[PDB]
Amino acid sequence: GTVNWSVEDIVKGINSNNLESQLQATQAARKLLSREKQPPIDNIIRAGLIPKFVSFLGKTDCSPIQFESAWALTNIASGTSEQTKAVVDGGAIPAFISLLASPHAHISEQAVWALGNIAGDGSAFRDLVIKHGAIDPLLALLAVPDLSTLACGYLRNLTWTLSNLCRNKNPAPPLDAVEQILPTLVRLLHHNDPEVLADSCWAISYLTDGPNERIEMVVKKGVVPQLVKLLGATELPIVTPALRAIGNIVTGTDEQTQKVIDAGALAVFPSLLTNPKTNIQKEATWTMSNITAGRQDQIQQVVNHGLVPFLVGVLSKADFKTQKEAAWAITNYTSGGTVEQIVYLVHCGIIEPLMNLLSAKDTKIIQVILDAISNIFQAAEKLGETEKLSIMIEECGGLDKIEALQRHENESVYKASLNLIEKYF
Amino acid sequence: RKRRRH
Amino acid sequence: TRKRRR
Repeated sequence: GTVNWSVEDIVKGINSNNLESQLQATQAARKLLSREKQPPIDNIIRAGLIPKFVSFLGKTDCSPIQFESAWALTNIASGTSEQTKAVVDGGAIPAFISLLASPHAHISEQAVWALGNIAGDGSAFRDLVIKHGAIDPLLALLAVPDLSTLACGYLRNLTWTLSNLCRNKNPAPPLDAVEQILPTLVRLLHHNDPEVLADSCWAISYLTDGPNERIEMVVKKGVVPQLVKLLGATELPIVTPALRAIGNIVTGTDEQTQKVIDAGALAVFPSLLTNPKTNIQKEATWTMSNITAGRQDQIQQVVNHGLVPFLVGVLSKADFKTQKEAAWAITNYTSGGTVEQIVYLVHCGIIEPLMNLLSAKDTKIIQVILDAISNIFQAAEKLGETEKLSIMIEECGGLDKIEALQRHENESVYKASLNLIEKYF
Repeated sequence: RKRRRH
Repeated sequence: TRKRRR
């Protein structure tokens, strides 16, 4: 019937003044644009069919053509930025926002999907969708006593579109829009569907990726305990965005980091720092590095949770990027920690892996490791045990690495190695 | 990101 | 600060 039409036939049908022929041609276009391989989006655009689809979006008396044109425009807007721009230039944003209130659930769902693609293009189209007033009807769609009454796919599409309205920076979403959306985001973060939870966590991670004021807007809503609970989930698609958000939050003030700590997040890091997924380990180690850059009582809470041995383990064996994040964590620990905490770190066996990592080609990790070594040496001096630390570094083959680093291209590494050797070796 | 309906 | 954002 409407399978495998040519663009010529689709154009001939849509250009007829027969609404049923137009509907059949629009469905043929939808089916063409829904094929797995090489959807002819550019050909459909060159034929000048976007204005006709946008006009069909407004035929309240023919809901089937509304649905077919909405699906076709959704698939066009899912492509490159130029194709999404073609959809937007056809005037599709206000038409989709009007369809959001359609009495037909599938048409409203398709409008949500299309707006999600458009907003997901980038900050400009995100803010333009917001200016046309999409947030109010979108949130009204979710104004129900219990989210479980809504169709699953419908709720998933709504959550994903809301996440795209929270996405992207330079600039970040409008503050009034973020405040308008956050309550519903919290409610969705307490929903039970794995995909809804994943997309809500992604939205929260987008919102927490910014200055301290954005992080504060998020944490004021009291979502940190739920974020930690989800950090403990078994589905990796949930743990990933939840860990993302928790790390973002700990990049802020010491009080926000303390909110993360009080929620019990540290107790999850034994698993996260040993997680089979390399990305989880890297994100967890970066989060730990930002937590060790906090107050001394926060470093002490890291110690009490037994996480220093896990940092030693990550430093000893892991992907190189995770090892670099662990080196950063150790350097922050030593810069902010007390003498007792630093000597405890030494007692856990940090010297040997920290020295083995000095054979890396990355210059920044060398600088970080040398700074950590200098801080540990300052602590030892404060205790008068600098000779013990010197022999400890010599026994694991570290003094040779430092002497070799004296002859390094970078000036900072040169000077740091020279100073270490002249002052302690 | 974007999603195409198949 | 020693804190590092992404």
